[PDB]
Amino acid sequence: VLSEGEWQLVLHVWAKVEADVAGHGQDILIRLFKSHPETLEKFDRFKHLKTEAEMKASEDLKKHGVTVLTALGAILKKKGHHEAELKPLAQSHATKHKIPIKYLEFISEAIIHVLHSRHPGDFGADAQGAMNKALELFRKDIAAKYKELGYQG
Ligand code: HEM
Repeated sequence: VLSEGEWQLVLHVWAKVEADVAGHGQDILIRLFKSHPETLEKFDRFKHLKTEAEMKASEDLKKHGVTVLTALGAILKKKGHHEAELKPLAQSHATKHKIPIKYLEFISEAIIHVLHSRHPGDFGADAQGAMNKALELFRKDIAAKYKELGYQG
């Protein structure tokens, strides 16, 4: 369980993300695909992209990054009360996309890396610790929902 003060560190950096959600989404997905190339294989829509330049030029990937970060932002704004938001996302990612918990750890690492690079004004050690706690809570709750849904994760 996060404290209110931890939630405020999360939401304070997220407000900066929201100045340019599309650019942040590009950076985060590219970082994920570069650090853990196996994750790109999960995306039938994107797995043909060969280089960072093609990723950056892909209008479809940009759109998808907006979708992902807007969904995550709506979860974070719930400050842990995210049961309704998690249901549909857990179901699609367990049953259709088949995204293991290890890959949600990889995107969490990519989010942290980009925030650390872009926002050292709002992403010092305490803020990063709060964000990590929020992402760990998200992954814990997704893992619980995956088990309910029948997916090992
Ligand atoms: C912060 C974590 C994540 C969030 C909030 C998120 C959110 C979303 C949303 C909102 C969608 C569209 C609606 C849906 O299908 O549920 C989506 C689609 C998808 N996600 Fe995620 N996602 C996350 C992590 C991941 C990871 C780590 C992978 C793969 C390694 C992944 C793979 C996919 C795939 C394959 C699709 C379908 C894309 C398409 O063809 O349209 N997601 N995600």
